Amino acid sequence: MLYSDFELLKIGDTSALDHIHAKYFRSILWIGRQWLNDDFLIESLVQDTFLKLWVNRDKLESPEHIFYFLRFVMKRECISYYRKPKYKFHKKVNSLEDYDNYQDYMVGYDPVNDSENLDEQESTQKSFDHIKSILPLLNADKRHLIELCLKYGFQYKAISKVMGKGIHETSREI
Amino acid sequence: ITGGLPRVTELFEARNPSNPAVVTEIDGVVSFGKIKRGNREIIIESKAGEVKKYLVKLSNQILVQENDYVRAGMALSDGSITPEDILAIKGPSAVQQYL
Amino acid sequence: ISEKVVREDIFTSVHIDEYALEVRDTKLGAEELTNDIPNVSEEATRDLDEYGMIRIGAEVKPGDILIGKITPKGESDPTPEEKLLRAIFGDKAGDVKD
Amino acid sequence: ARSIGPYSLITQQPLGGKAQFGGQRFGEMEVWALEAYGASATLREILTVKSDDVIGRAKTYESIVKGETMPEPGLPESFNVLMHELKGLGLDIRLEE
Amino acid sequence: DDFINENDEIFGKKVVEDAGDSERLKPGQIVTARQLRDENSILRREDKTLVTARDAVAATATPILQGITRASLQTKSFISAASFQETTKVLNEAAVNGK
Amino acid sequence: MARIKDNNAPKRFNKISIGLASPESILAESRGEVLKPETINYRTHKPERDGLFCERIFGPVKDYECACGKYKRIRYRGIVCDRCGVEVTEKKVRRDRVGHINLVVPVAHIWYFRSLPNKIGYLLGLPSKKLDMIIYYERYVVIQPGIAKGPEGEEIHKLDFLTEEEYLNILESLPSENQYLEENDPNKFIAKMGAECLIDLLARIDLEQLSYELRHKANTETSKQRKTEALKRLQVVEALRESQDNRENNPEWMIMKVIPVIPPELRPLVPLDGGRFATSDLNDLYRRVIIRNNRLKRLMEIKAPEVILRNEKRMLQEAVDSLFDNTRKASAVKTESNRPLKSLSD
Ligand SMILES: [Zn+2]
Repeated sequence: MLYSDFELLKIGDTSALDHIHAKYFRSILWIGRQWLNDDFLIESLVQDTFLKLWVNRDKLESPEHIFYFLRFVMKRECISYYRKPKYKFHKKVNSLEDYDNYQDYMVGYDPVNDSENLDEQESTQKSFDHIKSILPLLNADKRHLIELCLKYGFQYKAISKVMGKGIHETSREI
Repeated sequence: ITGGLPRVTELFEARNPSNPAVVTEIDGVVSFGKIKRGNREIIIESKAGEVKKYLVKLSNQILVQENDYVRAGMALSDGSITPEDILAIKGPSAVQQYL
Repeated sequence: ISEKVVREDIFTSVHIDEYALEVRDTKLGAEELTNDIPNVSEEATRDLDEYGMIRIGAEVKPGDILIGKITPKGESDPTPEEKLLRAIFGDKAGDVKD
Repeated sequence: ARSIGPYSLITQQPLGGKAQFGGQRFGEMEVWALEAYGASATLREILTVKSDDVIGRAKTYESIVKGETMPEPGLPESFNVLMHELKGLGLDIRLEE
Repeated sequence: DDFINENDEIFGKKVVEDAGDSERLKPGQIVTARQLRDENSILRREDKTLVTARDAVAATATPILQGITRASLQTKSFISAASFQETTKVLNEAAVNGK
Repeated sequence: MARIKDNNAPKRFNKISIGLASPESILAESRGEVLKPETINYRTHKPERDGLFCERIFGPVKDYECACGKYKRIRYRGIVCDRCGVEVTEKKVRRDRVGHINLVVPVAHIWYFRSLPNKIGYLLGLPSKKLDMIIYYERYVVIQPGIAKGPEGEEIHKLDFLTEEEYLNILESLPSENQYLEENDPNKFIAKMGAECLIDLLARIDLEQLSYELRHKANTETSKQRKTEALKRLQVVEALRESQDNRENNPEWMIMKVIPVIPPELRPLVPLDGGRFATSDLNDLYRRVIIRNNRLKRLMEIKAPEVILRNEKRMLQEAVDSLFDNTRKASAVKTESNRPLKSLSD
């Protein structure tokens, strides 16, 4: 008995999906090309439309309904990509190939900036070493306050419970 | 003047000329055979009995005649003496000097 | 050619160049146009106005600032060591790059 | 005129253009002329230490300033870009001694 | 040069047609005359079947005129060939052949 | 001050060797696996975790600074982190560190079946059109006939092309115990489609026996064209045999299970005037490969029908082909302005 493809889909036979795919693939591709301009995303949405038809195969009632479903769903998928921030950001990015010989006159850097950054880092390190050398000259309690504040970090609450002084006293001593 | 650079390129690239003249490779009597698909067949029977067959386009002029005796290195039809024919007939030093 | 040509301004022309600077809203902060830009001598910001823009009539020698700008620099997580160093020395390295 | 300036972040080679303070191009024909003259040293400096030997160019600047001997050139960075592209094409390129 | 080197390498050698009872030689293996004689003597000392071998046949070839482009593309260095033309093809052959 | 004098002089070499790259070598040289098709977060413009620009895999962006900015300056070299796992080293390591994508399904390398001669089809013996039919998921090919017979009982031969209907019909007539047999069982019926069949066929190949068989076929053939084909296949077979002497070079490595990812500095992403960005096409091609692989993995996770899996696998093969050689494709990937993208071979 040669049942129509609607009843093949209703039965739970996977070759049914092969039939509807081979029949409406190009129509859904055209529908997607009408709403978007990225063939990659259009192909992804076509696959999603057919898979979601298979998942919702327990919701069809008419042989034509199947087709309608496909078209409907595919459209809305395109529509949703008008709202996705990821897609907008990725479509706001050009390609460097659009500029001829972009490797010659673009994407450049100057090593002077790198050397200056490393010199600034060395200056900061020297300042911190000066501070560390000054630290032992301070009172022991105030030295341990700073040492703890440099390995946990201005945590007045946890330091106050650790020390015995309150939040206010510990903040004042820091 | 500009017809020199393409010729130099053709010679340097070992490209056959647009009109490769068929050149006999052995000495013998030339005879005209049956015409096959618009190309005449030239059969050369050597002194020792070696038979060599060549195809010459009928549109191209045929320099040799029937019942004639020709030596190796003679063109049987009008055209340019191709470098690889020179290599096959006269030798490698000859083709180097010709080039 | 004779030096009279240079003397009488015979073959002298004027060529105008246009330099445009965009200051936009970046994630790290809104970049500002100011004459007070870090780590540059007071002589190089002498001809700039309040909006960090060169005055009409100035001579643009090579390397002079035309439109001074400060971009919010990249503060990473404020590690305790950086916090203490800024607390004691000061905000000498204010978060602004040329 | 350029002695040193901005380089590319991909090829590690001098940029191109007066606006970019770039360097002149020593193309294939210039290399052919250098080879014809037999200048191994000039060609080597043009290939490695003047373009994309990242350590070599800094060491050469320091050696000229300090008067010392010229550094030994190393592998150009564009060759490493080529090797990484070849590895990204699934080819096992191995340098052996 | 490679043709001459291969011909010299195979010159004076023999190809085994039947291995007999020899456990070291196999059919189709090219061995030197001294090795074949030693194996035959060893087999004779063991009263086993002798190994039969035939003289190696040198390859025959003709000089050919090649264009400059093909000669450049057929260099022994794949780095040089890949930087002139048909990079994908040269790299493919170099990878498959492990040059 | 002057630059730090790196005493690591380059290791002098006199030779360069090339060959097929094994999946094991690609994994061994790699610092991680790229798991996301993202490059930079759109909200923070910072490299994404496990993305194409990941600082865990490819290196730090700032000099001597980690991602979370807790360890800083030269004092902390070699300490990755407790939190963001980003090594504190020179940012130049972003030009040398590579990544990889573990393909859920093997994908044939375009070169070895598109740059003539057809290497895979010369080794297997199949003409290029049938090999393309295998690769683009159109026919099944039998690797071991086993005890399976034809629809009318005709003997099934190795390298037979069967459609989906034929494959299902033949699987129906098979005994129930045969389907669960081990792959080493001589009677098991194995038919595969896509790149897995090529992997199995090229693994079962024997180069010495194949070369001897081809020499025999050339020596005992009355047709000039058949002899020419035999010798043409012999060329590639002997090239592989000669490759196997210098190094290890197996035919199965022509079908790739792992896709290497080149360092991010060679595929940059630059901010331009007006607040826009400009990216290299390699980022887009890697994005397509990752998206297809992830979609295929998710589809297999939910036991999708057998047409969706076929389409996804064929699409993944096409994406890898666009990544390697875009021009060789029949329909090259193109921008909205009809400019074909630039691949690694371009
Ligand atoms: Zn961190």
